[PDB]
Amino acid sequence: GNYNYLYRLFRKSNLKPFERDISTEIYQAGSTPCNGVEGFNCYFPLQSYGFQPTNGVGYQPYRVVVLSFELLHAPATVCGKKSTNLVKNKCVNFNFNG
Amino acid sequence: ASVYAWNRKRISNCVADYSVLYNSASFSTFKCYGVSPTKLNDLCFTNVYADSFVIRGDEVRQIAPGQTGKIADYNYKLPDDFTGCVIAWNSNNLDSKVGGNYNYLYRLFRKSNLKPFERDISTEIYQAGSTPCNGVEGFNCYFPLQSYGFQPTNGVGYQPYRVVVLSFELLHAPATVCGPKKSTNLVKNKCVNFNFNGLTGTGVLTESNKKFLPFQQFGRDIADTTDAVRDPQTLEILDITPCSFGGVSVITPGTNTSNQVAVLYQDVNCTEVPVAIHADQLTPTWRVYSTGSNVFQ
Amino acid sequence: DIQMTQSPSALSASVGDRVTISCRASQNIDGFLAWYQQKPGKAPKLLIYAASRLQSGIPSRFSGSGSGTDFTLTISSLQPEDFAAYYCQQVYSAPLTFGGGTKVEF
Amino acid sequence: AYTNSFTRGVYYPDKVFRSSVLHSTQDLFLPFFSNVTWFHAIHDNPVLPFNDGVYFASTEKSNIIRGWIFGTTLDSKTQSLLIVNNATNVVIKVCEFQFCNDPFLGVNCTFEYVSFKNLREFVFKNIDGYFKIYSKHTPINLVRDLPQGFSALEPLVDLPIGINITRFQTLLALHAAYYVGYLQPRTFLLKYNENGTITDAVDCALDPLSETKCTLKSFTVEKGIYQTSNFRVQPTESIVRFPNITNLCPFGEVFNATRF
Amino acid sequence: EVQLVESGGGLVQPGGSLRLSCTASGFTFSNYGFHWVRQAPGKGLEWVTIISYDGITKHYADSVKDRFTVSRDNSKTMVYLQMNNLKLDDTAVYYCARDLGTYDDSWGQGVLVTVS
Amino acid sequence: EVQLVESGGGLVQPGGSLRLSCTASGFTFSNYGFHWVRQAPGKGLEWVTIISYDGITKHYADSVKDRFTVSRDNSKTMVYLQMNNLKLDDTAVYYCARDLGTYDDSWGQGVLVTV
Repeated sequence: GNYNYLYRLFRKSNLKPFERDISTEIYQAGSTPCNGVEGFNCYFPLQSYGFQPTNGVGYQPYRVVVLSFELLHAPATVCGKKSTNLVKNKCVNFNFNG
Repeated sequence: ASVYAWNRKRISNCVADYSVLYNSASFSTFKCYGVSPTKLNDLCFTNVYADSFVIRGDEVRQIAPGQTGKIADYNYKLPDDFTGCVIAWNSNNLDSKVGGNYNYLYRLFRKSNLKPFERDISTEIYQAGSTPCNGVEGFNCYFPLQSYGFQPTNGVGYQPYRVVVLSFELLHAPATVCGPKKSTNLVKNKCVNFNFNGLTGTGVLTESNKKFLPFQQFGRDIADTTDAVRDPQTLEILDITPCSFGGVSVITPGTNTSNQVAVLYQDVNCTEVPVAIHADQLTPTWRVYSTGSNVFQ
Repeated sequence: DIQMTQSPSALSASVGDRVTISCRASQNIDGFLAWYQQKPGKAPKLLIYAASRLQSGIPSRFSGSGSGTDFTLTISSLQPEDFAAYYCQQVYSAPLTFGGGTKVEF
Repeated sequence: AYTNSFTRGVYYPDKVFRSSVLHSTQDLFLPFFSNVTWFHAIHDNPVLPFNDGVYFASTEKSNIIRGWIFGTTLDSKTQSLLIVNNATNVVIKVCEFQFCNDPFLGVNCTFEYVSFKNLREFVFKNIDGYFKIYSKHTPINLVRDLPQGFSALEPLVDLPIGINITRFQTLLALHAAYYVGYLQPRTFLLKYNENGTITDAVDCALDPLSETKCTLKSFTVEKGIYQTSNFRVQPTESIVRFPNITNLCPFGEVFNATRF
Repeated sequence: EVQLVESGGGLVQPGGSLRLSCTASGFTFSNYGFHWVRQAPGKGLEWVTIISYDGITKHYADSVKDRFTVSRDNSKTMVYLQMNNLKLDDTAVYYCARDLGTYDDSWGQGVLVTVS
Repeated sequence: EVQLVESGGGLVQPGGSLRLSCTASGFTFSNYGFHWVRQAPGKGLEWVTIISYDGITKHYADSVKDRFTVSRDNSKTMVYLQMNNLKLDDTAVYYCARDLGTYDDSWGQGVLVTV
């Protein structure tokens, strides 16, 4: 098993979009307060994935990259087409910053 | 029951108090898969199955969806898909005695891995060798079930643990198994958001002269919305009246003539006008005045 | 091993009176104790198993309490059948020495 | 033996309370003047199709009829709903039992529930696996047949049985005739008094005047001409026309080809 | 129901060999482990020996160790407490109890053993 | 970065009990599983045993099993390999190994064990 990859088993409320919680505070599932130490119905929030070579495809690790794209009237620096000479006084199709 | 012959009890036609299980102490692990571990207690399920067995702590970590272990393979199998809560509590005090306890036993050897939610109670000798066992102990042949050894001195890792697995199934069925609500208290003559037996509306609740038939629960309006309701705890009819609403009209002479304005709230008494949720207090913001002395009904 | 003793020197109370008995271990036995009640010329009867949870076929009046070394049994109301010797043993050690015991009496 | 429904056996469709209003509802309902089958048990308990909705009308001086059995097979092969009324308690259990062709009584259950001078009317409908029973008890002075009067059946209990019921039988103790009418989906205009009790109904499909009453939404209809519905001729037969070729397409050659 | 009966207890000379019998009825004898207990007159109970369900592993009380032995036969459904080098102190009523200190615990009627 | 220092290897008579303590430093010891690799003189490398990060699951080679027992202490940060009924063929320079075959791979200087 590889312990490096972790996921948050217990959180008090659902996370807001694009919000990251790194807190390691014990979860008070039980009526009795945890008091910062393990107790009955008190658990560490993060549980390690069990990652093994022989593990099934559903349980295999997957590397995920999420790309966020912004569509605005701003300078739009991240363009990624080839520019052509400006043509003026005649009707033409044009692409300016997408 | 022993892990290999795990016992399944069907729970149906009742209200399930999961919160009592949460409150109960000594529960070493309370892991819910698919279902939310808390706040989804109310959610209704067609049937609930409780699977009961006694296993070692290492076996307790083994019994989870998509986990490979001897206890998983040859005794109790958990499918990845099912939504359920696995509950384990330490049983050292009652499941152990001097000289070991033979009461709980597990299957060392099985011909094939068990399918999910399937129990095998076969005691036939395992034919590891090519030569047949023939129903008697032989070379390369061993009894399928090996008794657990449970002792009070025995360490926590090897200590007996009592595990109940709750399985929740949803189907095209009534879903009688459910979770009740606190039910709060009745509020009358105040605008409120009210849920009566799953019927939701926003309105003032007042005493109702009209008497329903005993089976009848709610009144009828043209929109099919409720014009009256019967409280479930006490069988008293409650009239539903909408919270005060109206248009806001600004009576203004032309801006060149003056910037002074008057405001006519529609179909409202002037008592409700101070609670108009104006953003600022004592300043003429959004509304010309709310406490002004020039008030005419 | 863990030597079991009984706290009350004497035990006499009338029928219908709540009575209390105590059993403390020499070393920490956790929850490993069983309460017993033995009538004269009769087999001992295990009132409580694990010392906190009532045994089947035992009247509701008998109760199990205490945790660790300390252990106590409380009877809500006495009866003629109730009067007998009582004993406590610890299963946490392979060598076993029972509790001395006291004779609840009318 | 057959009898007419005599505008009896209508039930309250929902738990909604309505006052001084006429409400049109479409649901399974007993059509007016339906030729209800008459079964005699004097001096006859066949298995009868549930047909989704059943109306049971029993006239008994000595309350001989006790209960009914509801099941798809009813032969103990699959779970069969059972209602038995004995003394002051009614027992409802889904567990399978074997039953006689004619029940005679001397004068595995995932669901368990416990609760001619008089006419007993019962409506049974299974929708989304909910066994709904509507019961009205009305005193009757006519031994011969049903009264030609209006009574609205009130819901007794809703059961979460969740099992299909193709056919139903009836169990009665033998030392009281019963009338069975199959419900058909129908649009009914229902009259509600101020108290909320249904007083009268109109079956829209029964006659043209009833269609007019339903369209107007008023029991009283003024003089005039009213457009009620559109007449449609119904197709007598289904004609299928296809090429006469009996050749079979070589799908197998494509699918079972050794090398693609 | 679980019934336990004891036999083989009688007056014996000091240093004599006396063997007890623990009857088992109404339960699977082989599955359940068995224990032996004795109560001296006007004294608390004293545990003497234990035997495993299969009989492979045995433990003895320190006072009675190397002089008191225990054996059992699964076919005969009886546990036998052999007693040797008996003493006046050893005199007690021997109660054979199965699954001691648990919910499963049952107590035998017992047979009086006297050493005089 | 990651430093592994092995302590406990010395000359032993056949049938003796020898314990090798691999000492970690510079990382969280509990997080990473540990491996033992022996290098018999003039022979290729031979993996001995793997303990898991939790330590409940221990695997061993067929020859290694029933003669060699592996253990770890999280507080002391040390992995203890215990060898019993030692033979002349056991003689090798054992090396502590962490997360073999992965990006987290570490290596130990090693101690010569002679039987």
